[PDB]
Amino acid sequence: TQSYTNSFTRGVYYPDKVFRSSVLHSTQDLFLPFFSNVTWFHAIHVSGTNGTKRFDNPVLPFNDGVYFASTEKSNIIRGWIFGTTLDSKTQSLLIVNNATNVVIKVCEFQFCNDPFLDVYYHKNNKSWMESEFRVYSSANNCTFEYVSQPFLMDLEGKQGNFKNLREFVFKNIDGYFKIYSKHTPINLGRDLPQGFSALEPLVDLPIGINITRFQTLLALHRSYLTPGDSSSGWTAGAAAYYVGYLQPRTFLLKYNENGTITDAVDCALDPLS
Amino acid sequence: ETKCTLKSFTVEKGIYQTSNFRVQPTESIVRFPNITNLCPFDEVFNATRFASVYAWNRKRISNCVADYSVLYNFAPFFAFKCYGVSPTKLNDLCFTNVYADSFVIRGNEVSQIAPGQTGNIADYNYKLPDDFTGCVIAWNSNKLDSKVGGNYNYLYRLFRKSNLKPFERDISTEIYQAGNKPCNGVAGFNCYFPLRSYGFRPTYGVGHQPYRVVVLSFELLHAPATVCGPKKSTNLVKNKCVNFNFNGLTGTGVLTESNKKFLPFQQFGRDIADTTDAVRDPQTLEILDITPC
Amino acid sequence: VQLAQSGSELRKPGASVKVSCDTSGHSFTSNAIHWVRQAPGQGLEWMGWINTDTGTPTYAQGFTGRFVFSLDTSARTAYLQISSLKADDTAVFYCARERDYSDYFFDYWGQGTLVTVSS
Amino acid sequence: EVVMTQSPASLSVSPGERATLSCRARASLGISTDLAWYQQRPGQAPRLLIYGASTRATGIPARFSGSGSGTEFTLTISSLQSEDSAVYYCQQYSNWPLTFGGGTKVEIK
Repeated sequence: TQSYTNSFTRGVYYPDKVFRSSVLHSTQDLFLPFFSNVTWFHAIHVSGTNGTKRFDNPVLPFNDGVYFASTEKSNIIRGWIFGTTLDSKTQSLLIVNNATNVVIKVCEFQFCNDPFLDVYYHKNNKSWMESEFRVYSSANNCTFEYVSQPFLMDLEGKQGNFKNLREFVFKNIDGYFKIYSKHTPINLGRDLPQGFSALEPLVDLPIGINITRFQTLLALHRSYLTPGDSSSGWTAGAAAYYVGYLQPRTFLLKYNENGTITDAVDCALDPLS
Repeated sequence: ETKCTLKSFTVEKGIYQTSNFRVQPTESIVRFPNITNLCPFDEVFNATRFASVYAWNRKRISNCVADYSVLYNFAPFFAFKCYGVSPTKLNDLCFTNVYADSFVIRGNEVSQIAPGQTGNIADYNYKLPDDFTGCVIAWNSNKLDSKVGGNYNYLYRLFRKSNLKPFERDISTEIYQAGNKPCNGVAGFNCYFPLRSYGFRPTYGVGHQPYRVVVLSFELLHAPATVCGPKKSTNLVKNKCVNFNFNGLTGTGVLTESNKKFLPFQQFGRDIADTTDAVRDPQTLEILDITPC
Repeated sequence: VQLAQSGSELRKPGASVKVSCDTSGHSFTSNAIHWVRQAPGQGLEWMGWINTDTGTPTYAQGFTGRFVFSLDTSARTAYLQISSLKADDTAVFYCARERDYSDYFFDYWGQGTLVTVSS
Repeated sequence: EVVMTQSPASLSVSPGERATLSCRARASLGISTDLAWYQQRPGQAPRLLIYGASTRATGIPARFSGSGSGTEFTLTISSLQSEDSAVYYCQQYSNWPLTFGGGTKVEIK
């Protein structure tokens, strides 16, 4: 299941940790171009008595930073895997989130077979699901760990129509890893709401390596919201799994009198712009 | 002054613009970077049990703030030998990593603990590189590490294949082959057990009494700092013209207060002319307000 | 386990109290004998010890100056002396002895001595 | 120094049920299972029950069983009886500011 949709005005973060107020600043950094198309990748694996082969985690190149967004309940998407070959002949990252912790390490991981699934895949009657683990098969010489407070958190919403859309953007230059996160409320009817929101720096990590590969670790132990179709080319669907690529563009932000960013303009989209 | 700025002894009537009028500052205040967690040095300096000289620990200590002024009372050391840095300036130095190790030896081989030495302990037990930097700390521990009847809690190897590499520990257990007869194991003639045991006793004088030595290893690599010094100097000023030694401003103003609702993770203010107008306060986290004379 | 100490005593405030501990009943492979003070309604507070066969006392942060550690001529029994008694300084004193050398767990303990500072 | 913490301050459960006494010490680098457990009946002196990690002293009943390593330690006593109504203390002999815990008062219903 694949589909395409526009990314109007999302994917902007605070450039630097310096404060400004009521000024028009111009910067130059990797950014998501305005009014670009983002591909949706969906997962279909439910029911125990009946089912079909999942193959629901496509692997993406991760060429010079990506933009991530997804709408879920609390923990459906977990962790991210990087590397270049994801085999025993190369190093690979193992960013994994836990109940109240985050585990990040780099090592010579040999095999990553499958997330452990009971094949029950039925949350409509019994929805007790946890403790899958066993992603990687073996380790090697490595003494790097980042056991820390978990990054993504669930925001409580009542009376319906109160869901949070996550936004993570990943940067890897000069041997360092950068993560910007921000939780955007109000996801009533629009899959990609129009408006403006800004991401904030969260963590830095000196990894290095020449990462050119990206894997997703969606927990298929008990999933939901699984429509399906033969959509291909340029159509619309439902995936709750958004991917966008960054380009080195030039922006111009309108800082408010409160110090926050309200408006922005892409310097290479429109001759008016 | 008017004559001096015109280079003449006669000035016709009129109005002239002499030099500038400026209020000179006074006093001075200093700060330290935003690191608060203190280093737990009491485990290494004071431990109830010590491993053997061959079982010396190679532990890693970092991610804290080291207070070297408090360890003077933690042990009766008097030597405090240092090689690549002055003993007095170990506080205002920032280091990415701190090395700590401790083991028990005999007193006669304490002076041998130094770069460029060879022999009983400098080749079979403990070796250090030629470009070592840091400090060496040692003290007497006879009254708490010796037994009158005999103390066999510490073992030392004396037969080895060769001189082991520096910064490494050899914990092999085998019977050294010191003869043509095959030293399969156990014991026997020409097959000696290298793990001879200490016999620390109060009868021993200087040289044979059990002592304790600790050495701290640093390296001034171009890596980001993790552990640094403290020190406070002046607390704060509210309405005066004072100099600054802050966490990246080094300004000079009459900084009183900032009542703006500043964003949490934003410290340095700017304006339309790219001028710093705000300072993160290391203690109360209260943003200040740069203002010139 | 059941070492013998002195009996209960009553002392006027500001005076000195004599406390003893019988230890020669068994054989101990230790050079240290310890003393423990318990508050009437609170938890334990470690006080210190004296080096057996050496006579070197070891005091704590708040148990020095007025607390006196001493030994006997035969270096078998331990004694505890407290001076400048106050009304709130009343407590029950215990005598403890460890089992093994370089092992600092109090395997053997005294019977206990209670003193009262009142009128 | 180390201010040794013991929680909860007091427990009173029905006899015959295991009671876990949390004994956590503020040791940054750990204690390496250098823990000792003492039970103090009112009146007589405290009596040592467990020395080291889990092993008990000679003559100590098997009911008093403890565990722990580094920072987190827990003591469990099986089949509490009326003679076990006392105050339990734990000590860490790692460095040499020898100090004990706050003391947990165990009461028999």
